[PDB]
Amino acid sequence: HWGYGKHNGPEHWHKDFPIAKGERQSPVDIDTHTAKYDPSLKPLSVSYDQATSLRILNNGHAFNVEFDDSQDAKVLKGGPLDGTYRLIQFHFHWGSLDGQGSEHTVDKKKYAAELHLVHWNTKYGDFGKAVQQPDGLAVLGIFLKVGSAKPGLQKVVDVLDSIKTKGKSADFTNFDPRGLLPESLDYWTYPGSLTTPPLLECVTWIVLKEPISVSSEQVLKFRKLNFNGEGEPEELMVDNWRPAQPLKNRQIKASF
Ligand SMILES: CN1CCN(NC(=S)Nc2ccc(S(N)(=O)=O)cc2)CC1
Ligand SMILES: [Zn+2]
Repeated sequence: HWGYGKHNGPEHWHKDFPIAKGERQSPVDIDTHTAKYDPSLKPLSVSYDQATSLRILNNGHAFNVEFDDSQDAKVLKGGPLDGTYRLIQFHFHWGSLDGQGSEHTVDKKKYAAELHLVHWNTKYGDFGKAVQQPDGLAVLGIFLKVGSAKPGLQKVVDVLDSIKTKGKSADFTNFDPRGLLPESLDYWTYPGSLTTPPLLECVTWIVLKEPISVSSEQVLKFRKLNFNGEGEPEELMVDNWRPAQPLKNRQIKASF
């Protein structure tokens, strides 16, 4: 029954998921002065023109926008990656206040939220097989700061009303994730894990340096969601982020 509360929060996860104290856990603080430019990095390729979203789901921890990954279309390639990774879902982590909410930090700076675009390595054939491989997943992480609105986000926030509580879902077709991307594809990369149980160490992290801006009004709508199911006492879905974990035997590489 893991969550983000006092009694079932990140400091508790290791009891059911001992890999919480592993060698390549996420997220991490990104120390910009220690990160090193890596010339071996190839150009990053974010090809989302043919993406087909299907649904949005409140899963009791976040909301996921799910994509039809039955065929190759929305893919991530290049950068640190070998091969082709298919987009399967995106979600956010966000805070109770604008000064916290991201998982990754940049010289210990917390952003108001963090977008995760989750992709799996098609050479393993299905997502389930991919999450048993050390190079199974690639997650493209994008910070959110509060300022001007992000027009490409508004459709997301406009449907949240209909998936307030855990287990609720709504149709969510024809959403274009290209509208969530910043101008620059400059990134940091390192090997890590899922940031929620079961914390599997299968992820290549690609974290963009340029945040996107969203409005106070847009993030306020995220904070009106519920962790709980329908009819249950309200627990606002806020602070669903895991803090920075030990870097251990890793180096963060910069694309720039
Ligand atoms: C048990 N089962 C394992 C598979 N899981 N599916 C997904 S897509 N999990 C997932 C969890 C966290 C991240 S994050 N936050 O690292 O991007 C990205 C993906 C669902 C639950
Ligand atoms: Zn995430």
